[PDB]
Amino acid sequence: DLPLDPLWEFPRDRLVLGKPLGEGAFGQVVRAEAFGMDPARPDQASTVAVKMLKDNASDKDLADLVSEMEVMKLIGRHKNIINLLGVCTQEGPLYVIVECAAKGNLREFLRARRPPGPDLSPDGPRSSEGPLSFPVLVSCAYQVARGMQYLESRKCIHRDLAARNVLVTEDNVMKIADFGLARGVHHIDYYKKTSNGRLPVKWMAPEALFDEVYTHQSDVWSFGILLWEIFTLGGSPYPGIPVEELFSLLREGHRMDRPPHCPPELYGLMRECWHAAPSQRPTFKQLVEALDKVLLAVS
Ligand SMILES: */C=C(/F)C(=O)Nc1cccc(C)c1Nc1ncc(OCc2c(Cl)c(OC)cc(OC)c2Cl)cn1
Repeated sequence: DLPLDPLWEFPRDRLVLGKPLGEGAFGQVVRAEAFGMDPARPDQASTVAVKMLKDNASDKDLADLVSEMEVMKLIGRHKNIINLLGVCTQEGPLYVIVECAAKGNLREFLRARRPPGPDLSPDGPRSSEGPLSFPVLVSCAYQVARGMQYLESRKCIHRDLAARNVLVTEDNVMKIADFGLARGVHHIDYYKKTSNGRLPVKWMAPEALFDEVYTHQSDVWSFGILLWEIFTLGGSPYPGIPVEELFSLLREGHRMDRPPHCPPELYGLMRECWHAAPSQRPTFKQLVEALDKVLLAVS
């Protein structure tokens, strides 16, 4: 019953569905092979991610997916976001086809690449050199800021910006994920813990958590938390603090400590991002420039 949009429509028979990547309120995601995503090379294979509805989805579920699809159409393409590739709306189930990042999300990317602990026996000339270096960590932060700046310019507020919502390509390019999700901000279970132990309330700006107010400056707060995640190499924010305690600590103006092996320049940016007044936090344009200066000084 959905209208045809020839600009984005992709023949569903050119998809070969593969391994499920995840399922939830937002639909289910399946890895797939696509043939001829580039119309110039009709028989060329590529690996993509496909969002679709679940089993006994309701009419609301379909509306939510159609909405996310249209939002992704509207926002357009950028290097540092997960981009819309095509859609399947005709003669069959609704598919939304997007880019698939090979290396997973940034949190797991970092946690899997923490430096060798002294418990490992030295072997060869690089025994203490881990996969992650400071300039690459800074580059990760810079790329996310660039993506958010783009999303900002298209009037998009993410509302959950976190390392888990940043994906990493085969070339270590950062791509912001799920930026067009309806997130039900008027019915958030602040005590909710995910299957992997995440407490999403720990990324919310105070004005969002306490006043249900979101601006781009709310995302800047979240970016500050994400900065902290990066330079703890995928650590969980507010260590050992449960949600009830988080509430009172935030009301008292509590902020996270400077992490180990983190230069003052970057903790400085974190603390700026967590300034109480939204207007006293940097803009994403300012964050891009600030991080670019560090990047150029160390590259
Ligand atoms: C396809 C390979 F790269 C792959 O299997 N990648 C992979 C493997 C494990 C874990 C992750 C996170 C992962 N990457 C990955 N990349 C993209 C992706 O797409 C999800 C998705 C969808 Cl379906 C939509 O549809 C609207 C929007 C969106 O955003 C925007 C994202 Cl991120 C899932 N996983």
